[PDB]
Amino acid sequence: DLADLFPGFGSEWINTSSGRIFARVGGDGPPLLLLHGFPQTHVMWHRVAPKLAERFKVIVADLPGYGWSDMPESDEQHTPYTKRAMAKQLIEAMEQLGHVHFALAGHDRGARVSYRLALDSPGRLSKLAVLDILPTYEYWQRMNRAYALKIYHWSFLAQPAPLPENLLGGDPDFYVKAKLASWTRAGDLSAFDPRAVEHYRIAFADPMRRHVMCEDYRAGAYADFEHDKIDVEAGNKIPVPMLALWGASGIAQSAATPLDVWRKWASDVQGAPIESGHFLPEEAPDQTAEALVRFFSA
Amino acid sequence: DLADLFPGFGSEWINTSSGRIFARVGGDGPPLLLLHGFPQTHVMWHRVAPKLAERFKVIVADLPGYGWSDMPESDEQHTPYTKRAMAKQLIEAMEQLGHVHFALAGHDRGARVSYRLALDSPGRLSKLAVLDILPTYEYWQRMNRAYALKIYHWSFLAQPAPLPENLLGGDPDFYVKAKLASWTRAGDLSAFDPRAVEHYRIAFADPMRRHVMCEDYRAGAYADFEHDKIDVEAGNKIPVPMLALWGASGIAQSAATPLDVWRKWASDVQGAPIESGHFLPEEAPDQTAEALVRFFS
Repeated sequence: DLADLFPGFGSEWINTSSGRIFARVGGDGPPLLLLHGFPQTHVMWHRVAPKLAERFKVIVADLPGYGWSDMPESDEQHTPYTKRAMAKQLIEAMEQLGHVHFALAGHDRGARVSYRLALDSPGRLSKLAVLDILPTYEYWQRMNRAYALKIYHWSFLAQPAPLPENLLGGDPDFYVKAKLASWTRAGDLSAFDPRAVEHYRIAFADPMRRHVMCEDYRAGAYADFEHDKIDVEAGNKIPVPMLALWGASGIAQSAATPLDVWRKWASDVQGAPIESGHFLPEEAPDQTAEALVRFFSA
Repeated sequence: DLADLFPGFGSEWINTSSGRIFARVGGDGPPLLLLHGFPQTHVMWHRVAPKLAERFKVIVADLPGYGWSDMPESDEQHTPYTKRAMAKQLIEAMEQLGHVHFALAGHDRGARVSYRLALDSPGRLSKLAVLDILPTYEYWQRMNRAYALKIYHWSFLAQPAPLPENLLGGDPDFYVKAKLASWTRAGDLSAFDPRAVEHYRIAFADPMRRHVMCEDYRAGAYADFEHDKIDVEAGNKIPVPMLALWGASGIAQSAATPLDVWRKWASDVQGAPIESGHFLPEEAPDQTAEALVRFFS
């Protein structure tokens, strides 16, 4: 029993060469793809998507391997869960809808897909919004004691299988709720809709889903970093107009200033802090939706 | 149940203000305290302690909170499991045996206790051996992507309770065997005596023991780091003559060249790699035992 948090939205099973993407689709107008992160699903957008759907064709997709999207078989390089592969799959997904040029907002892992998409295929994007991330390269390059402790899961989940999978299995309900709570401003689950939490908890209860998330983070430690590094070293910048939103107490702000980081990565970036923890669309949906509406409309 | 891996060694429950320290005691001569690390107990010395007992009064102690030693309740600063507190508790324990000046060899966490003991109370140590470690400060200061992936457990086990505890509790045996195996040269359990593995597994099966280990690592990410940071930034060096041993495929060598690092921390340090993974006394007992005998003699 899982709640429908996007009333009026259709539900699309969208075929790609690497498996189906699940998406809620609502609204009309320019296509806007919304990509969730860890440890969530598309439903994390449930408070923001209705206001975006007032002006956009909003496609709220489960990342490859997440939520209800199919799980491509991974390989030794975790290729299907590299942000490059995920980006290609989502591009293919959008093409199945006739969307070859779209707006894109990603949060967390989906924001990593998003900026990698913008680096690999900038022509696909009219505008890009990333929510509470710095590029994966930057996390790994600023890796120090403080960051290692704060984003320990970047190294923990990247451990070779089945070490994180076995440990996650030790208490999956606790773990997913722990991540959700610990990354909010409040430090508990009160910022979330309980029915959304149920979606995340059921997704996290599936061992195969958890393995995918580890594959995502293994990619994030290896191929994703290597891909980002190539762009840093080649000076490749995102040419799409982009909005960087970060929580005042989110993952990205401490020990940086995300805008001055993203300016290294994008030619044309606007940014603003949102009074929120990591889960901007759920902890501060009105502020997040307003900034997204404003940035994507004109 | 558990095998006696120190035939002829006595068993001692040493009372301290912070709880009883369990120790096997054997041999005769100058007192030598041997300290294990994570996720082990005093029995990791069972292949080298006999050789050392031919020359020394060998005291093979479970760290405070580990093995059969008592588990002082921790606090928000993980105080009893900081290496400073553990060192003071083991000094107390040794004082109970009349050992106010002793040799000390530590491995892993026990080596962290050991060099902290040497910085805090060098007058207690005749000589010091640390096995396959760098100072806790050095691990954190060299915590880049490569090293954060290699010793992820430094950050994972330091997460606020009960996160590591809850994950470890689902299958404790998997984790302790995964850790023992992953840090060996071979990457399996072949280097360990199966009876020793059983000691480690049994210790790890106790949720309170696991909590203690997480407290140890939490201290390692915080108070221990802060204490080290004070010393390195004050230029405080271990004055006790010391031996740094590391495995060629152990943990210490990954962060940096161990002897170069230890010379920043110790005024009188010699060093030798041993062809071993992290678990020198068990993967390379003869080489370790010979290095320890040579140094302490």
